[PDB]
Amino acid sequence: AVPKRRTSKTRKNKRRTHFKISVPGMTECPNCGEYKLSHRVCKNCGSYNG
Amino acid sequence: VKRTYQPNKRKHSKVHGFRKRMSTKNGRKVLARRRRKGRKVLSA
Amino acid sequence: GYRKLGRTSDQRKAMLRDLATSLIISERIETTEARAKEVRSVVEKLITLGKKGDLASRRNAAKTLRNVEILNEDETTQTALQKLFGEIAERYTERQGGYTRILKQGPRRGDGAESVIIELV
Amino acid sequence: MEAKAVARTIRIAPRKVRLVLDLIRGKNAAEAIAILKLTNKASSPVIEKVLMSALANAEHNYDMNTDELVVKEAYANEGPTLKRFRPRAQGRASAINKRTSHITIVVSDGK
RNA sequence: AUGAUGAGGUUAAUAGGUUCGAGGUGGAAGCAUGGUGACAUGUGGAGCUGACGAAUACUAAUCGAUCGAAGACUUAA
RNA sequence: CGCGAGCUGGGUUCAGAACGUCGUGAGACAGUUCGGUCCCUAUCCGUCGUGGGCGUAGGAAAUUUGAGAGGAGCUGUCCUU
RNA sequence: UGAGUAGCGAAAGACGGGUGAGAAUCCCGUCCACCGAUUGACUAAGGUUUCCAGAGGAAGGCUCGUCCGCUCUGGGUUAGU
RNA sequence: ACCGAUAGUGAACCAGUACCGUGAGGGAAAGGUGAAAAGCACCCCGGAAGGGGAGUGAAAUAGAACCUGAAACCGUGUGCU
RNA sequence: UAAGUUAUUAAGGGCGCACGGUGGAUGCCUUGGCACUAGAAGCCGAUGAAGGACGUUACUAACGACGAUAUGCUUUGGG
Repeated sequence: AVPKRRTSKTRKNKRRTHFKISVPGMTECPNCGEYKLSHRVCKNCGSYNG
Repeated sequence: VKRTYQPNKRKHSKVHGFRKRMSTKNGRKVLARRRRKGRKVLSA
Repeated sequence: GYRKLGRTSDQRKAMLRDLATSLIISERIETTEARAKEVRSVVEKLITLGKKGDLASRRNAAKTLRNVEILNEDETTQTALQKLFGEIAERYTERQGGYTRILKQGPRRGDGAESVIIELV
Repeated sequence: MEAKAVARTIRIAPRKVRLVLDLIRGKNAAEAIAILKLTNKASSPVIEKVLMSALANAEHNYDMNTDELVVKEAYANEGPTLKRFRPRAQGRASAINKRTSHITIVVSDGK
């Protein structure tokens, strides 16, 4: 089927309300100091210690 | 499917070449009318 | 099976035999989280068979394991079965199961699919 | 003052980049490196570049402390698009828009 | 479908492995014996066994992080 | 004569061919017979399932009442009197 | 606008090691799978420089790309039968 | 008392050209930095592209996509809601 | 305690404004064309024409010029 009527740019931005993407869910490494991704291995420096 | 252009150098020059246009009164008209327009390629 | 791996039965079984052989050849590999969650349960049972030791336990190992030779024995050439029944078995002869461990790395580029480092414990 | 960096005519559609930019907008700049470094998306590396450049414009050629820096204003504008073609069936042809973007980040110290 | 719903996150039985069973198959390999041979018998309801029941911290649910209240206004009691 | 952006294409009314018949003829039926491309990714309303936000004058967990709304609602036969 | 929607063109890859700013995809290797009256070998037409080496990765490649039939720089076709 | 870049020749510009067609044949689009290239030394981020400074210039929101720079369209922030 | 009244939230959206990007309208301009006027002249070729192909430069894709004497040769004048 075809759209019978173009979408007003208010309805477009209403539909795009939930199209946001979420944070990565990250923590501070207790060895690296830099940030890691929880339950993952520190890309920056070394081990996982779990 | 077999399409309509099946290239062939011999046929192309035998049927549209220069010597085949220079053999007719109308081939000569063709070449003169392409020179009136100033084409780069006269024959093929 | 637990989880179809986006493959077909013969194709998936070949996949898992290859991964298991490579794991006990290299003792640690980087793979995808689901492939690892399956290679886990495959190589666990292979090393159980290795710990058993009997000949039928060897011929059963010899059907779910590939045929590679380990050139880098310092001029020695082990097959994967000889490796699995000497070294891996004699190593893990104390603990009662749980012979590997999976470590998440992060999202692979080009898929966003998580990468894991499955290795022998 | 307010330092800024720009990346003009990056080859990513700008409304794919606005997704990532809606995460770092207003964060302590010490976080924003790691946030962009940890997320799945593809527009994150080419924004890590622009952010690190706008932060290396704070220490150098101005004199600011790059701990005191929040990402005051990040955003992305449209660039020139590259209009291509894709042959559909039956002689039809559909246009393609390989769009671009200008990624602008402005870090400040709040003074 | 995803989210949500529930069961758990070590002070732990949530999933995998391990040891037992349940059910399914139907007598594993090797060896000895009889046949010259295809085979048969014993060792032996044996050996294998995905999803079902139980126990066992061996592996992984680490460490952390966020959100979330201080109780309006009259009137009568 | 509900329903083909749900299905079919058997009849009737596309090009082929034939019978009877009307027409000098090209051709036509009161007819009859064999064959013959049924496209669409759902924007809005509607419908069916499912989440998020805020509201419900503090912030929560659990158990509920029921204003309403929906579902079901059929029937024979044999024995006894 | 439709919309971050349909599509990404029949099919088996896996892992190790390299290179590198960046690797599911590039190079190497082992294993696995597919064709095998053919997905192999040689040729006519036709194309016309796409062939090779060393660099490159703005565009093309339905993703990626450090790679390429693409970009740059150099080269390569030898007949008395 | 002709046009002034959708105008004027199809063609202000390497135009009867890209391109399209077996062929005859059809056929576009494409002007403007500054007075003068003085066309951005050097530093910093980055693989580069691109930036931020310092410069040249009367002017760089005149940086070779280079006079003015509208509308559609796409964004960032806020005053009322 | 009870009965009543009333908001603040804005996931987002609306209008106003401020600031930016694409985009190439408008303004001004000309190495280009259009319509004529006055004056010439109105043919070229077997002593090879018009039109081309291939080449020619220190480094040459292409454009103009040139033809193995080739990015040009001699002479007559001007400058």
